[PDB]
Amino acid sequence: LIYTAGGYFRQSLSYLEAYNPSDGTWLRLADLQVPRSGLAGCVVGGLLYAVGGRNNSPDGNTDSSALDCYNPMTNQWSPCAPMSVPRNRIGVGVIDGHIYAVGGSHGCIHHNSVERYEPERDEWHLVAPMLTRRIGVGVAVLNRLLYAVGGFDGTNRLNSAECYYPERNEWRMITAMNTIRSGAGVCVLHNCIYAAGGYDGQDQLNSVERYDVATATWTFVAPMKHRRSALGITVHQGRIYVLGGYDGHTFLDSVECYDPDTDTWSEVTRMTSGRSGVGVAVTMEPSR
Repeated sequence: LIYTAGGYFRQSLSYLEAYNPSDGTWLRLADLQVPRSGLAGCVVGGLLYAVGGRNNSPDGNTDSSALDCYNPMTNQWSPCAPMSVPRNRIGVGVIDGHIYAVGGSHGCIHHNSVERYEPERDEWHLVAPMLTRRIGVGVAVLNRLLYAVGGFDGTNRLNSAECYYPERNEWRMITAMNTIRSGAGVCVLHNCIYAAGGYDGQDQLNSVERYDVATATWTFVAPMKHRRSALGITVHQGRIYVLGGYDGHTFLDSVECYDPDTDTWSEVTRMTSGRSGVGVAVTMEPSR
């Protein structure tokens, strides 16, 4: 199933819901312990992690350093050790069973720092910081290298991208995207990095471009039906899914699906309520 955690609909949401692309159903699961938007989701060892974010609430607002883990076999959340700093609008990626937390904001601080979680020790450790401060950064892993794509440095939105080598502990700039994007959905499909949608400081975007490492080139592909920033994104059975987001007017419930064999997007479902800033990942369905 496609799990979506948290999000924003005028307050940090707690929803954890899972979409069955076969059934069409949305399954409503255990709430996050704390409402959070701007978080990321990922899966390690079959467990779903919710990382960072911010609790926007009618009584206060606080960025989050939390890491929490959801087990589909118990339908229970458990806390993990937190990150060194709160990271709203974070990006994450998984290499070798470790979670890399990238960028994000804490109040006025626009992070370039990066840190790594080891589930088997429940420990975070800082690694080399990015060349660039990036809030709303998109993150993907391809051939065990970590890519940070786009974002917002506090002043400018970014089309730059850079690549982290885990065993050299160093970041190297790569070719920039065609389009400036913060809050894009970035994922890896087949053998390439996709960056979908986002915000360039003027418009929400529906364009989608993909990076080929062999040619070190970004190429524009089939754009989405709906412009959207702060969308969620994941890959399920060889297809990209994009969830919700904000189009400048509305918090969308639209979910679109990219078929790479035909280069086409189609709308496949609606979330139960519109929201932006979700964490999304794919794992084995929960135990009836």
